[PDB]
This record gives sequence, structure tokens and C-alpha cells, in this order.
Amino acid sequence: NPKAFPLADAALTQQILDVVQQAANLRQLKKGANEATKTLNRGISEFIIMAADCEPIEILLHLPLLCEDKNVPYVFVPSRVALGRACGVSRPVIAASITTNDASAIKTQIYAVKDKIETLL
Amino acid sequence: SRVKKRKKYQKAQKKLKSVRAVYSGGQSGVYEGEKTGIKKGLTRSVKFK
Amino acid sequence: NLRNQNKLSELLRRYLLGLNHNSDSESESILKFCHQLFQESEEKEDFFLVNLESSNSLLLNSTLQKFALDLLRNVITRHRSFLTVSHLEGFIPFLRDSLLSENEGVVISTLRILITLI
Amino acid sequence: PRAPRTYSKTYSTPKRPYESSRLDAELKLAGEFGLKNKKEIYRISFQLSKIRRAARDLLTRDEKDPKRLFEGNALIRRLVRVGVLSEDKKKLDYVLALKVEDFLERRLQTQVYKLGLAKSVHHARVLITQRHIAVGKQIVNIPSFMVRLDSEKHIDFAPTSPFGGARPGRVARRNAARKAE
Amino acid sequence: GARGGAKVVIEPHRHAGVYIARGKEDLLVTKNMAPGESVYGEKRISVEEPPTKVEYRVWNPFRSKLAAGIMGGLDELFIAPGKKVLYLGAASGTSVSHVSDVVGPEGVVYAVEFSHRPGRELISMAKKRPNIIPIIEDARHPQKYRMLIGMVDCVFADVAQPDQARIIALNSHMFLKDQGGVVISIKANCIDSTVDAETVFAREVQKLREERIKPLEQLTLEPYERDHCIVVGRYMRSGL
Amino acid sequence: DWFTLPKPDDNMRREVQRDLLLIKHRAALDPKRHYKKQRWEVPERFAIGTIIEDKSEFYSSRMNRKERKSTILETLMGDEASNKYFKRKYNEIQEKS
Amino acid sequence: SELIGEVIGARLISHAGSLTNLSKQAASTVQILGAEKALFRKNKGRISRYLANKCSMASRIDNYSEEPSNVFGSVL
Amino acid sequence: TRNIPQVSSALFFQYNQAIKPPYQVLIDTNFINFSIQKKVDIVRGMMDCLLAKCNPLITDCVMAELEKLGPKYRIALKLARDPRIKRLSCSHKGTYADDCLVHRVLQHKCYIVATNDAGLKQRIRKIPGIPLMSVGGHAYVIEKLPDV
Amino acid sequence: FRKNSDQLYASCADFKIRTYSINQFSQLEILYGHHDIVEDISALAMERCVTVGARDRTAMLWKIPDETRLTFRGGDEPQKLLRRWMLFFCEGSIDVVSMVDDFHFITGSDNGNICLWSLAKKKPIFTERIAHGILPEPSFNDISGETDEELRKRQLQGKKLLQPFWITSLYAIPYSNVFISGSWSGSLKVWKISDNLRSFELLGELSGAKGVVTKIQVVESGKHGKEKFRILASIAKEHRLGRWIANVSGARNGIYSAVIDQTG
Ligand SMILES: [Mg+2]
Ligand SMILES: [Zn+2]
Repeated sequence: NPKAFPLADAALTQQILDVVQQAANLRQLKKGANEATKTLNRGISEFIIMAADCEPIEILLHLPLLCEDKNVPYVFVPSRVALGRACGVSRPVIAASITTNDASAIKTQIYAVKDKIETLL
Repeated sequence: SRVKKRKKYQKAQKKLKSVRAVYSGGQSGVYEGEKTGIKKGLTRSVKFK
Repeated sequence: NLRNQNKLSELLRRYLLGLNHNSDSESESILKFCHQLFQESEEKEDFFLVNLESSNSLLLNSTLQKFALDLLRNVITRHRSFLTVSHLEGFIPFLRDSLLSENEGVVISTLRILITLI
Repeated sequence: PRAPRTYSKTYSTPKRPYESSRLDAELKLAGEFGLKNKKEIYRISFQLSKIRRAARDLLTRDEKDPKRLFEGNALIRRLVRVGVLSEDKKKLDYVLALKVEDFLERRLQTQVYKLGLAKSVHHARVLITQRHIAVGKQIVNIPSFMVRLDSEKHIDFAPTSPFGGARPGRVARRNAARKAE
Repeated sequence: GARGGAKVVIEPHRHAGVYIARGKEDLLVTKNMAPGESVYGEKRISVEEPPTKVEYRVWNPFRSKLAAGIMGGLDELFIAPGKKVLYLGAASGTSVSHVSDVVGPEGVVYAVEFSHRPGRELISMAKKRPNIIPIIEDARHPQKYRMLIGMVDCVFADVAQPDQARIIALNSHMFLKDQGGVVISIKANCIDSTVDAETVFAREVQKLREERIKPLEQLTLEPYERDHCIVVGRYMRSGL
Repeated sequence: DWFTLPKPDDNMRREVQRDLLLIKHRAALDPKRHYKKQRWEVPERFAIGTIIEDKSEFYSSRMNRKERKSTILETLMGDEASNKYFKRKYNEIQEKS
Repeated sequence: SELIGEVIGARLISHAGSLTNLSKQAASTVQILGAEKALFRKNKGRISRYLANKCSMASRIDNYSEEPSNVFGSVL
Repeated sequence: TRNIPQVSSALFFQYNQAIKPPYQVLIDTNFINFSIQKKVDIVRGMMDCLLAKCNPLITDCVMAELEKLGPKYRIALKLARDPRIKRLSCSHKGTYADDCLVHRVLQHKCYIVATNDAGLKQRIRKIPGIPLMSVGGHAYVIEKLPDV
Repeated sequence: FRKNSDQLYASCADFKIRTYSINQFSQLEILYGHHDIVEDISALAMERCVTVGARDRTAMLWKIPDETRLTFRGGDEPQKLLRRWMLFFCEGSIDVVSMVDDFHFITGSDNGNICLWSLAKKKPIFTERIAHGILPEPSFNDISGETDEELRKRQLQGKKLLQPFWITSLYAIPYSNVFISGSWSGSLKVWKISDNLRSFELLGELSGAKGVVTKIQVVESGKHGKEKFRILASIAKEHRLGRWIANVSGARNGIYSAVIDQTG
């Protein structure tokens, strides 16, 4: 019913943010709304993460429209500042995307969180 | 030997493209059409008998 | 199997006879115990998992229900005091349920107690 | 005389080495993981065969048998520790489902390539054999090193490496000197 | 390549209702139903005919799985002019609009979709295309929309769901005609990522056989997509 | 009918005939391009069309108007690099002949 | 409308083809969407690009709000 | 219209990079006798030969093949109906098993063909990337399976 | 700094801890074992330093002479916590640590959890959830552009979007039962450890500080019997590591001071 939906629980958010930090170190992470929009256009996005307290929230309601057109899992995290911390950037991040790479060292973790997100949806 | 097998493999990958098409990252840039042409009366379809 | 059930039934009967001479039968805790027995009685994964090999719950509940009804009748008959409406009011909903039970023997025990409370 | 020191062969020749499908398999594996010769593939195959045969013997045994429980638990623990088997497939059935590619993917060469310290598997091997990669505090110069789950995060450039903050190699300072002169 | 100002020569495809635009690079192109506009920003080709200006739309294999099938060289496409069509998993007009062109004004396309956000664009696009009837519902409960759907000659399903076979069976039984067409696009990663691609196809084909659908084809969609194939089958109501 | 292409007119112009020739022999136009082998015949029905871009595709995939021409041939005339390759390649074949 | 102007904003929607289309499109292309009529127009280019993102900023709010307000447009 | 069937994406030249454990195995009618004849259990014998979980499959043609045999081979029929053995439906009028098995493997490169028939085996070997399983001596043997 | 000595312990973002001898101006050792940035470090008279691994959620005490390390992990899950109760925020990262004793230490998490630890026990012995409270809920007039107020309220999703304060600072006076915690809640909280060293309680609060408390220090003077304590805490408008935290109303850059006297 709320525009930001589904919203990941405290436990799931924790699991999500760990993956985001790992992707950041391996240069598998795309940060920011417009970058995530570009990746969806490319069909290289594994899944995307949005902050539910985005100010205002209507800024990131286009990515879900792109996702369900492209069948890409997505999920909301409560805190943008917390999301900003995991990405490794000095500023809040309101959207991020995991790039697809079939040779990545954190393959197993991404599918682990991916499967949960599809269950949530 | 490692160098020899390296060259042998990369040579093998090129041949596999000739035998069958292989995914090469998908679309890059605007869709410029099929470069090598469309064949009309040809089907690569494996039929159930 | 049925033969082992008969062996068990004799054993439970011998337990009931023991309770008759037990001083706990004279105490009121036994009715609570009978109450306790009554309420207690009432593809892709297979794709990987190796297989190398080519319902008694109703019976359990029936046996427990039989034991509690038989015990309850024995206690009230032996000590007149517990044969009262106040003490046996709570067991009425169990009696009506037992009257419907498929097993005839527990129903027979249900009839035996009802005749006692008539 | 001194008591014997035991030894054992770590690999075994395959049954029919000249099978065309087998030759293609070895070619593909060596190409992916930058293996020097067929001896490495034979070694990994022999180790996998031993593991799978032991798993088979244990599975044949009845459930809740002391030997089955003990030995299967030990084998699952070891396979999980080395990282080949994941935390959520801790059963002997998934041990029988293992493949050579999993063990190859745990090699320090492949891990160095994946983590981004190197631009190719061969570059990873060259970096390893030149004493540039340290797993924690220890320099490892062996591509066949098997990396555990915990050690995975500690792979880095060694402190002594020119890439790890030490002084530039002989070539770099030689060029700098001649340029200075 | 096919820049804005170039010219190309159009000529009929082997399948009715499809066209090729030759040149330095050829393009698979379908005749537009609502000329003068693009639904997902595709390139369009204008032809002067005695004069009226008919307009054509470029069909992108990389964006639509159906076109990739034609690129692969599918022998039989039940999608044809004057043919009723039931498009399952119609995320938007990216592929439905092209299918709407092929059937033509006489035929109709029944677009079925579940999620609301992509549904709205389907409604807006459908208002431009009279032959498209949008059904914003779950394909898992066909009895919900049983009135809105008559007989359909061919059923096309691109739903990305693990148990899509069940959805296909229920719709085919109620709606698809005798000897009717069935076209399916399968992505093995959704159904079972544990096992390889080909086995997932083998399991899917068996399920279709169990559902009285005789398979006529499978075709892999590479190089346009990984781990994808299109299965074409005919429905034998009496018995497989 | 809605799905029928216009017929070519008999005694068709020289430009349209030639455009068919270029498509027939498109393999030789560029040294660095190759095409699937195909025996191409003139289709019984066809038409000549002009591409229309998306307005977002301005910089990427648009031809400026001066270079837009009435026939595919004289566009290839506009390309200097293509002309240079043809001028050379015709020189050797004549020398060998 | 408030950010740029009614007529210019109406044009930008027509270039996109629909308000929904404009919102879905990335920031860089929105700049190039109005690059024909100089809708948004080295220092000059920076303002155009900066304004383009904000123009993309406003479009999303209007499209996905049932009754969009002008409070965010003003501060934008 | 001409047809040249595509080369399956699962095959790297003569290497089938798709058949990996657990395996799916097609059982031919004669395979059951030689399994019984040698006192080799179908599941365990397959599992011992490949050291992996093996999922046998019997098609309608092979199942229909057994019923016509008669009382003499009742045991083979009973084993074939073992619940662990999954069934495959058939969409070809002929009840012949040779064309059935050959067609299935030509199409989907996932199956190990379990047969001892010389004629059928020769047909399969020409088909690339098809592991061929047979029973000989005391236990099963896999020929074209590099992972072993 | 190791108390009353010249050894210096430095925690670096390369997941390593370095040790230094200032009197000699040279590097002694490089210490390995953390999986993620070693954000904070503490030291006492002995050589047993403790460190915190941020997202790795592992506090490690290191025995330099013995060249061994002890690993401590919280292992707290809001699922079980709620059921034993029949808002709890899962631990996200650990960012402050200070050693009360050579056999005890405390750590602060980004979920507002202050945990007491003992060397014997790997798990926490005592925990204080949401020590600094919950952050203010975002304003409804700003969450969404929809005119109708009821629509904007829905976007708040009740209390689901609420998040707890972070423990930006945490300091314990050596070999004492009192430690101070800090955040941008606008007040310093002083906690007292029980004499039995299995629990602590909130002794008091100081609201003078307004801004992000990046670090806290304590200095004392006077006779042994009668001592006055001065608490100095650096105050900033932004978090020390980054600028993620939204501007806090009334925040100012300065050094907070609070003098406290003992009487009884
Ligand atoms: Mg060295
Ligand atoms: Zn058959």
C-alpha cells in the first residue's frame, strides 16, 4: 500500500548491506539513482537497492517501473545514511545496483540475498 | 606448456564462434541492425519428430 | 500390530489396578491428572537427495482416552466423595466427545461412567 | 637403519587418456584456470575421486551409525572449511554432487584473479610465483595453494612487494638512475 | 549503421505480417498500427505509398524475446495476421505492440499482466491500439478473467515464473482452440538455477507433454540472450 | 489489403534498379565488413523507405540533412573513406588485368 | 512547470512522448532531449547540465504523485 | 525452407559441458535383463559406476516394450515400476524404442543412454556428446563420460 | 597510547593494526586478522589492546607478547529478542570501544547498542539497547509531494522507517566503574557499572553538548579524597569519518566542557 514497498526487515537489511559493501570493494557496485537507471537499460543489473526515507520518495519510483518491466528483483532499505555507509562513499546513497559478473568472487552471496528478495516480493 | 595451452584455448574459442554463435556481452550502443545479414529461407530449428 | 496392542492393553490394565491401591487415588490431584490425559488426548531437492530404499497417532489418542476414562470411573466409584457434580462438571465435555469416538471400547467405558453418574 | 619415511603419489593417470571428450575437457579447464600441464587436472581428479568414494561408502552405511555420523561430519566440516561445499548443502549427497571446477576455483591463482589484484589468471600465476601475494602475514609463492573461507578476505600484496609499498624493483631504480645520469 | 537519414528497401518476411529492411545492416521491421509514434523509442521507417505515408517500426531482438526467435530461424510461428492471440506476461507494450502489428486490425491480442505499475503503461499503449485488450490480472487464476477472453488460436507466454508450466496449462485448457498454437519462452535461471540450462528445458518439455501439448520446436535465443529458448508446440485436446 | 507492399513499376527508374544492385553486392562495399553468403534476387514486391530516428537519438544515430540524399548510392559517394578504398582497389585489379 | 516554465515544460513532455517516458529516462538523455530547441539553454554548459538533472528531478515527482504539489519544485 | 539444426549450446566441441552430477539416465529394455542377469541393482549399480546420484528414466515406448514380453519377464517389469524410476511421456505414434531414444538424445544433451544393444549403441556414438552406459562383466561401464 | 609508556597502536583502513615506538621513531609490527576497517582501538597499562571491525561486527583483543588474539561476536537477533519479550534494530556495525579493565571492555554499535564484555565470555555479558533513543521521524510535509496529508502520512509507514542513534563516542575512565557515551542526540550520557561487573545503569545525563560527539576525554584534579572531574568532548557538525549524517539543528563546532564534583 505505501509507495515504498516491499521494505526489508531489520535482519534482511543487514544481509543486504553486507553484500553491497563487498560489491563496492570488488568494483561491482553502481551508486546513485541515474547510474542504476543506466544499468537497467543495459540489462547488467543483478538487483537494485533503494532507501525508503528518500527525500522525497517519488524520486526513486521510476526504478521499480523499469524493474518489473525487466524482471529485476528490488527491495527497499529503511535508512539512506546507512546505505551510504555500506557503499563506501562519504555521502548518502538513495539507490544502488549490483552489476552482473559471472566470474565475481562474491557470486554465492549475491544469489543468497537475491533469492530472499524474490521471496519478499 | 602453460603458454602453449593458453594459445591453444584462445584459438579454440574463436573456432567455437564459427561452429555456433556464442553470447558476447549482449547489446553495446544503439541497435545498428544485424551486421552480417538476415537469411530468409534458413532455419536452425531442431524439430520434434 | 494387533497382538502387541493386546499386550499393551493388559499392561495398562495392570497399571490401573495398581492405581486403585495407590494413595494418590484418594487425593484430588488424580482428577486433575485424569483431566490432563483427556486434554492431551484431544522436486529439485529430491533431484539431489539420494534414496536407497524401495498413522498410529489416532491409536495413541484412543489408548490415552481409554486409560483416562477407565481411571476416572475407578476413582469415583471407590471413593464416594469425588462422585459429585462440582468435581465431575469439567469432565462432561470430554464424555460427550468420547461418546462419538470411533473406538467401541472407549465408548463402552464412556457408558460405564455415565451409568455411574446417572 | 633409520625408520622409513612414508610417501604417496598425489595423482593417477586416467583410464583412457586419449578420449576426445576428455582432451577437450582438459583443454577447457586449463584455459579457464591457467594450468601448466595435465598433471594438475589429474591431481584434482584423484583427490575428488577419493572424496567421492569415501562419501559413497559412508552413504551406503545405515543412518545414525557411529562411523557414518563421525566420518561424514568430519568430511562435511573439511569441505565446508575449504569452501568447496557451502553452508546450506551440509549433506553427503551434495558431496557426491561436487565437481572439479569447484576445487579449481579455490586455487590461490583463481582467487587472486577474481579479487582484482591481477588482470588475468596467467598474470595471477606470475604474481604468485614472483612473491607478491600474501595471505594475511605470510607470503605464498604456490599457485596450487588452497584458500580457506577466512583466508579469502586477507589476500593482498605482500609488504615487501614493490606493489605493496616497498621500494621499486631493480628495473625501476635502474631506469631512474640512468635517467638521472 | 542504420543512421537516421539513410534509406532501406522493405520486403515481405517468410512469416506473414513481418518485414525486413535491407541495407548496409538489415533490420527486422513490422508495419505500424498507429503511425507517427513509437512506444519504447524504437526507430521507425517511413514509406510513401500511393500519397499516403505508411510507417514501420523496428523490432529489436535484444529487447523482445519473440523477435530473437525469428532471428534464430523459427520454422513455424502461429502468430499470423487475422489471428487471435493471448499474450501472457505482457510487462508492457515493448513486445505486445509488435505482436499487435502482426495480427493486424482483424486479429486481436489479449494482454495479461499482474503488476500494477507496468499495467498502466499497457493501458495507455492499448488505447492507441484498438486490437489490444489489456487484462491486468494474475495469470495463475484464469477463471478470474474468463469472460474477457474468447477462443485464442495461439497462446504466447513469457512469464518469468518457476512454475510457469501450470499457468500455461490452465490457460490453454480453457481458451486455446483445438490444434491451437503454443509458443513459450523459458529462462532456466528462474526455474532452477542449481541445474544446468539444458536439463531445465528437458523438464519443461516433459511438463508440456504431460499437459497434452505436443512440442513442435525448441530454439535457443543466443546470441541475443543467455540461458533462453523458445518452445513451439501444438495442443492436442483429445490426447497427446 | 493492409499487408500488401506496392509493386515496382515496369520500366523502373535507373536509381531503384541500382539500389538493388548495391544490396546484391553489398559484401564488396567495405573491406572490413563481411556478410553471410546469400543468393539475393529482386523481390517481387518491395518499397524504398526512409529511417526516422528517436529525438533522443540526435547525436548518436542521425545523419545531418546535407548528407541526406535521395538515393543510397550517392550517400556512399559522400563517404570519402569508402571512395578512397574503391579508387585504390580498382587500381590493382586493372594492373593485374 | 514552476522549475522551467509551462511552455518549455510542455515541449519537453512532447519530446519525450509522455510524462511517464520523461521520468523513466536518465539524466544525461533528458539534457539531449531538449538539445534541439535549446530548451535548457564552458560555464554555460554546466548550468544546462545542472538544470537538466533538476528537470529530470521534477518530472519523476509529478508523474508518480496522484496530486503533485509545487512545494518541491519551488525549492528545486 | 531448408534446415540445418543448430549445434547445442551445451557442447564445447566434443565435450558436453552440461551433463554434470546428478545424472539423468535413459533405461533401454535390454538393460534391465542384463542388470538382473548379473545381479546388479539399477540404482546402486549406476550410483557405484559414476559415484553420483543417478536418476533413471523410462519412456512410454520402453515401458510399453516390457508389457508385450509376457509372464517370463515379470521381474523386469516390477523393477521398472520402482517408484524411484521417473516416467517420460511420448509424442510419437510408433512404439519403437530405438527411434524414441535416438530422437530424445539428438535433441536434449542431458541423458546417459543405458543400453547393451550393438545396433543402438553404434547410432548413439555417432551423436556427439552423448555418454553411453552399458552393463558388462560384473558392473556397469560408462564410455563417453570425461568426469570419471 | 599504551598507558605510561611510549608504544603507540595505530589502526588503519587497510584492515591492519600497526605498532610504533615513538621514542625510537620506528615501526615494530604489523598486525593482521580484521576482515574490515579497524575503526577504533584502545589500550591500557598492559599490552592488551582491543579493536573493532566496523561492519565485520567483531571486537578483537590482541595479546602482543603472546601473539594471539581473542574474537568476540555479539550474536543478537531481533527475532529471538522479541519472542522472549512475548522496536529492536539488528546490529549493523561496531564503531567505538574503550577498555574499562584489562579484563573488561565495552563497545558501541550503530544500532545504539552499548554492550559490556568479559575476556572469559565470547558473547556479551550485558547489553543496553537503544541507549541514545530513536532518531526523529522524517517530516510528513517533506516525505512526498502529494498534496493530501493522509497520503504523505502513509509514506512514513508508521514507525518502520524510524532508526536509532549511533554511538559516535564511548570512553571509560581507566580502572573505574563509570564510562561516558556520546552521540548527536544532543546530550552526553554517563553510565555506572555495577560493583559486581555484570551490569551497568544510567547514572545521569548532560545536555550541554549539541552536535556530533566525535571523541570524549576525562581529566581530574585535586586531592585523592576529593576530586573534580572535567569531561572534554569534541563537538562537530559532521561525523568524523564522513558527511553522511544530515545537518543537526543547532549543531556547532566546538569543544564541550563539563566539570563535575564528588560529594557524599
Ligand atoms: Mg622480494
Ligand atoms: Zn517414445
